[PDB]
Amino acid sequence: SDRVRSLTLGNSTITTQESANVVVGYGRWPEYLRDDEATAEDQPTQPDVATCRFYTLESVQWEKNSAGWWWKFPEALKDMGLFGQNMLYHYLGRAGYTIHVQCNASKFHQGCLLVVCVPEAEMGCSQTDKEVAAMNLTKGEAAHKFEPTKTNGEHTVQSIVCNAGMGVGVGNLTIYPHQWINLRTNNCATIVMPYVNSVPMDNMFRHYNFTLMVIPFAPLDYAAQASEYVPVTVTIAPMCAEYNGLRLAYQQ
Amino acid sequence: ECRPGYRREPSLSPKLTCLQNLKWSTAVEFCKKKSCPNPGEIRNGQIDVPGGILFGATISFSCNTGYKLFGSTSSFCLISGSSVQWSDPLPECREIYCPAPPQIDNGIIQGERDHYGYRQSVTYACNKGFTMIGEHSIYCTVNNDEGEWSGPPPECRG
Amino acid sequence: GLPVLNTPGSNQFMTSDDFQSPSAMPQFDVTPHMDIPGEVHNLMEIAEVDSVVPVNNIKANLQSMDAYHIEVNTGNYQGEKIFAFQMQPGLESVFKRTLMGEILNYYAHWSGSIKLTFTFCGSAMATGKLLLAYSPPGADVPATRKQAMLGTHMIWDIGLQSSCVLCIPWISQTHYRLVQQDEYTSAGNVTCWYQTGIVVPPGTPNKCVVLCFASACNDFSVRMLRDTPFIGQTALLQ
Amino acid sequence: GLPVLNTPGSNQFMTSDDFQSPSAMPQFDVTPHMDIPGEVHNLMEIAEVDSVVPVNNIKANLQSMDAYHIEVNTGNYQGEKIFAFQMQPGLESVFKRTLMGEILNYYAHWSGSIKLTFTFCGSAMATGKLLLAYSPPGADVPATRKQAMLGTHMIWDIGLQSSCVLCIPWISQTHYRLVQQDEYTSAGNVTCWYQTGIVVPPGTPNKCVVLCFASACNDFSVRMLRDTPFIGQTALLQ
Amino acid sequence: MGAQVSTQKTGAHETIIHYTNINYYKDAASNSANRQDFTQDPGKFTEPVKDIMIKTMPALN
Amino acid sequence: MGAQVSTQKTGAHETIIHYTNINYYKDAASNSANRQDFTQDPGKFTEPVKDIMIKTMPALN
Amino acid sequence: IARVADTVASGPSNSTSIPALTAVETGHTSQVEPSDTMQTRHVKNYHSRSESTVENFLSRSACVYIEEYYTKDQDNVNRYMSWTINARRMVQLRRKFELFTYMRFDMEITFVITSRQLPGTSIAQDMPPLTHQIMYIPPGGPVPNSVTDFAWQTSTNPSIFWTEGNAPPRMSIPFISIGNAYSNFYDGWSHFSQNGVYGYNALNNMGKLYARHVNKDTPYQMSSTIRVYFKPKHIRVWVPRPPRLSPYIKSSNVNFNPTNLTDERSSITYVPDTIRP
Amino acid sequence: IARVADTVASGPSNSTSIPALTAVETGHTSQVEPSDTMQTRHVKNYHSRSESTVENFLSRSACVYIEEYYTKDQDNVNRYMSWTINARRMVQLRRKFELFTYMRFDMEITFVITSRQLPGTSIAQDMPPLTHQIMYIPPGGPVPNSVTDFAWQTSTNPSIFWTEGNAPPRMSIPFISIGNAYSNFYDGWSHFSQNGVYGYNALNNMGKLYARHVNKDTPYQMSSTIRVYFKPKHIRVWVPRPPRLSPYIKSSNVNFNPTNLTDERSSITYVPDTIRP
Ligand SMILES: CCCCCCCCCCCC(=O)O
Ligand SMILES: CCCCCCCCCCCC(=O)O
Repeated sequence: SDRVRSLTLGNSTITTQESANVVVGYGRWPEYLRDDEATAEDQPTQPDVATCRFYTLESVQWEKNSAGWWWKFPEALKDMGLFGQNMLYHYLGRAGYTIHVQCNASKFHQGCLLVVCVPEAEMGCSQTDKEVAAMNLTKGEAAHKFEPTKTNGEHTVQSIVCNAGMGVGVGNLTIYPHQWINLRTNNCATIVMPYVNSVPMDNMFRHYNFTLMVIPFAPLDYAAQASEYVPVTVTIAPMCAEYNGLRLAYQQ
Repeated sequence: ECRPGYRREPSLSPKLTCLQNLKWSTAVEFCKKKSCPNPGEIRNGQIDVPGGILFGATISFSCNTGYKLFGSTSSFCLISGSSVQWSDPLPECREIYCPAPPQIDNGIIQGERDHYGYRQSVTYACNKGFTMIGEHSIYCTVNNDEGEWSGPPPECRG
Repeated sequence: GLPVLNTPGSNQFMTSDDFQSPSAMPQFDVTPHMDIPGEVHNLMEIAEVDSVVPVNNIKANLQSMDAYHIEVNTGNYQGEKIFAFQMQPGLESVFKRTLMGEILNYYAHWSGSIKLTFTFCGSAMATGKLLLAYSPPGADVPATRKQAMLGTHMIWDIGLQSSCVLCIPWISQTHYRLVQQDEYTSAGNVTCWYQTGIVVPPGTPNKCVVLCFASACNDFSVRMLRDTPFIGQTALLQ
Repeated sequence: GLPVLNTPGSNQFMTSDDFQSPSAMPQFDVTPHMDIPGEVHNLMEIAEVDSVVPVNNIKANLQSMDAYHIEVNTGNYQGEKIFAFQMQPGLESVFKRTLMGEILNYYAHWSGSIKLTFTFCGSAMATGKLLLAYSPPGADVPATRKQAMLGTHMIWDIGLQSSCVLCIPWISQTHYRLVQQDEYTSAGNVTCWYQTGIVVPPGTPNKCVVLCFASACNDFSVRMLRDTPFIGQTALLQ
Repeated sequence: MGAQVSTQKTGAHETIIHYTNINYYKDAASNSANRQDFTQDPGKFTEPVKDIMIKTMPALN
Repeated sequence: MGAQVSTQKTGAHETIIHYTNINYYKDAASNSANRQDFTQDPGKFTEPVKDIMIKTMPALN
Repeated sequence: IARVADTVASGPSNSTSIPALTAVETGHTSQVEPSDTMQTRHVKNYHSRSESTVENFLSRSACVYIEEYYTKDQDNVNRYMSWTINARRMVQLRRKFELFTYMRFDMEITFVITSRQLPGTSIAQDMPPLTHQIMYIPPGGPVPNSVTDFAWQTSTNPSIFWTEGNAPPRMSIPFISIGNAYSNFYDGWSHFSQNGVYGYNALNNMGKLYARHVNKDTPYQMSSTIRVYFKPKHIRVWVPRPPRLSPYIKSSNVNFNPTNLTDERSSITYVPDTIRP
Repeated sequence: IARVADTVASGPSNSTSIPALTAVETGHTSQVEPSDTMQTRHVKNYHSRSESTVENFLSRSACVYIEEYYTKDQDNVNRYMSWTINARRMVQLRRKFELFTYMRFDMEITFVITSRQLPGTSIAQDMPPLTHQIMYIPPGGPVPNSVTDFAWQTSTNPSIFWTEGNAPPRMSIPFISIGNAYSNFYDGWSHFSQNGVYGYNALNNMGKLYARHVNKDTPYQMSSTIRVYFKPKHIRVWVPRPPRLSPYIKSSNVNFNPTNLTDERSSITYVPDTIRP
């Protein structure tokens, strides 16, 4: 049975009895930087099991009127164990990441989520005449959510779902590494993202390599007396984490 | 000693030394800005964080299309007593409703509803023996924080 | 020097030419090549990727997820057409904006089959059978299930396998068709009906969402490079 | 003659082209070649030569040898930063004019390590240990020795060997950086502190000069030819 | 010279169809476009799954 | 002719990259620049010392 | 060579083979073809995806900028052109480039310069051919502040001198980016404190381009309009993405207004009756 | 070929090896690299110093002179150009050449000639294309004193005839210097008594260059501006030297005004805080 699967990274292990295979980035699997592609001359540090493990973020509640959510990495993991510590003390970073979104219900509930990883998910502002604030793009492990209607915020992100806050069609986000969580068949979604960037390495605070978006295309629904609380938890584990440029920790 | 509202940085000395050159030693960030509470979430709204949420920071609010904002359009992280606190509470984004759809002579509305919000629609149907003149449906448009039907209802000619 | 005679078309500038030209930056050391994930070689690699289709593109849903929703209900609905649309990958408002159609709009000619994947998003207890039919140009759109059933159809049985593919074969007179399809290069229509019905147990929703995906097959191809009519401006941006 | 078609860019004149052209002086007998000492093949041969750096470039010394002087004194000076500056070989006012930086200004891109050689010019009786640190971009400039010590540093012990080299490794995200460095292509900072202190015997100066030299390594290289912004005029000279 | 003969794209009189080319400039950036590179690998986007899925079989089992 | 094929500078599609050249004029001064002469010897300016100095050793002893 | 797949002849079926059934949840795009869901005939497909190549798709000169500069020094008219090179002010080409996240390629740049004589009552002239000068100034180089600035000496900056009447000037440039590939999207900032510039402008810096008339002066006011064209060649693209849906507002960011997913229609079952004998 | 040195992977250390310690007194530039003062990783550096070549550096057309000459003989306007060839009147190119003491190379000379019609109330003309004549006169040759001097016969002196509209005239010249190399600096005199001329002008003498309109006369006054461009090729340079710091004052000597070594700043420890969240 390919339904059941097990994931093991570091001192963490995830279990599943209702998965749907595993999407591996753009056909590639996380790998350390090679010598014929490196730029930083200093010998990198590789904490390995210390940083490459499963980090669970704050759960989110899926409601009949939920429009979606989104996280930005590696920023969202700035306060996660040693992975966040290396981000502070190092100028350059490089990691893989294994996204694992969980969400279970019952054979009597219905709904369908879209777990996607969007590289360089540059987003727009609510007020097209102004700019956006980092605080409105990503706020730690705290998820930002999409709205079923237009936003008005000064420096807020245009959370209107239909445009995914990028000025595009949500139905075309399938062009990015993704999976769906169709409650009647699924229970979770896993995506192994390889380091994608136009540079061997990059800062992890200044640059948001990719954005994880969970947009429901099939509204959550159910009958009376059926558990109304359906949470959606996101777990991610860095892979082949390398760091360069060691210096005094950065004051957030 | 940290001012209000700042907090001590355990990794640094809140002390200064008078150097031989009669200059005080370079000061570090031994006292940093106290961070404000996480603004939270606005149902059918958005919080704009232009410059973080620490003391002195500002945040603006907006409501998605189809919702009207009720309350403040912004909040400042001011110092409140023993800590930094948001100046104004989170506002409210209440659904904009269209006026009751119009009833038409010799026709009905199919599956008439209680309320009608942005993008919702009403489809008419002429009674037996009558013919529909115009579009079957109209749609609740919500420019501009006030709800309005897209156009006029169809008409039924006998 | 060598006696030469200039031919017509000299000194002109054709945006689609392809000649050699002196480099303004001699001996420039290009930045080392880096193997980046997900490289694209042919645009068809994109048009072959399924993308959600906004079948329910009614004025009231042009800006909501309902545009993608294709409701199905329990109870007798025989003779009722669940949905329908023309087969214009680049002209039909339903496909016009999908990854597939979005690319076709950069070309004037197209050819090949299309994969319409349907996914049932109801509960695990809901069951049912739908009839996905495709009728080539020539006759009126199927008004009844019998008429639709006479054409290329697929009877989808909802079960553990959530999705079901309705491959629309390329049944054209000419080798290619215009993205800006006219009546001459008509492709036909696609109508969905209830083969049986959607039965459901007590304490379970009666309305379910059915998503639609569209993508090109291994026999698809575009041909006439043109500018897309989905982007323009009135003055230089700033 | 041979049918020919002129391509765009004909009859134009690009200052960086490279074609053949008739000699205005046919069969001219060039003066015999003479082997002259010190021939230059690549400009990098120059940027690799140490040149005194004006670290003390304060308004009052912009025209005196004090601009190169980096004083160090005896007595307690713990927690005091001897000096500091950004790592902008071509933009930083400190390097901007050195042989190295002077050349980088003829290019827009640069890459490689830099050798900062420090020479103690005090008396043969003066002793001491200095901490030469380099912090890559990302955090605030080291306010204390502890903060600076966390980065790439070199503890120089003054002795018979007058000079000490602090090689600043190329720790960048991108392969190259702009000479006109911005925040994106930041390189970091270099701060000097007192590891211990400068002890001296009786009847000996208490203030000493420490010269700084800067040059490129064997892994350095420029790339984008441009005009230097350190020379101009308002009319033809006479 | 360093002439290099290649194959031309089919004409409207098919079913001497080759051209000659020589680079005159020292920089590769001066050469003409590579309109004849026909490589493909949709797998990256259409089948980026870890476990090979056989068409004639159930996606899940 | 007296054609001479050389190697072009790497392009933006690396990892037929050669050009042909023929001189038409009788004077060498008419030829194009020698943008491909990559000789080096920094020793003249960086290490013009009479006694070889080994990096890993003391400059003076 | 770049041929399309042929259709194998298929006959009746009745087995446990379920090529039509699948699960999109896996993120896997069905690889089904007509022969899998019906009876098909053998067809030797000779069609080719030769024009779908990223090379043939992007390798076509497209206008990226346009400015006007006058000859005489009258009023507050600019006598020279200035431009911070980028392809974000022309929606057409900008939308194509944005189909991919990263790009790598050399480029052919062509200039279409045209002049004219401004209207007037008495404007009888006899001006010789107008010669123009286009100078590229990489980041950091000295910028001219007049049509007689020393910067126009073009000591080391690449520059072109073109006289009207002749074919539009052209010249190729390699892969300038200091990175391993040009970036169309940068979801990051210019400063480590996560502020300052956000997006493209945060890292892209191809320098500036200046133009002018090398002619001293014209009896009566005249103006010229230069149009810059880009034609990438030896192309490489990575990470494809959803095409632009909302109209472009600014050329510095991706701001947009909530746009409709697509055009509307009567109902989900609406299909125009085109057969009416 | 012109590749850069790679960085060998280095590990911990603890020996009597002192690569970091040295003595600049020897006049020897430290040959240390990152791997000598820290732990480094192996890096296959593919960078190339191909554009740092003295050839690629100096082989770029740069303006060296510019003069204006009129067509009609009205007032005291020069109808022809005269110029004592040298590259010391254009700071840009002059500064590069002066990076080295001696130079040897052939050269490509390009001319950008443009004309115009001087302003006026009634200046309606119909002048045919203007043809120009540039004549080089090596030291000693007869110099023309008018636009109709016999010297323009160009019996043996090299000369170019160019008509407006066509591509700017060009032509190469070998290594003229009577010495084994051109001299950018001459710390000596012209006379043995240590007086007379001092420096460049004391020995350099490339002759003169004259220009004019071959057209007899124009109905109304018109003027042309010729710009000379130099592009050394097949270059050789010796004895590098400190780049020019003080602005150029005269084109005959190295006179200068006490200039600052560089820009100023707050203090030796001043470093702008660019991180402010
Ligand atoms: C000599 C002119 C130089 C012009 C440089 C143009 C570089 C274009 C780079 C486009 C980058 C992008 O589209 O992401
Ligand atoms: C036919 C025109 C002849 C022009 C001769 C120009 C010679 C330039 C020599 C430059 C000498 C120097 O720069 O030191």
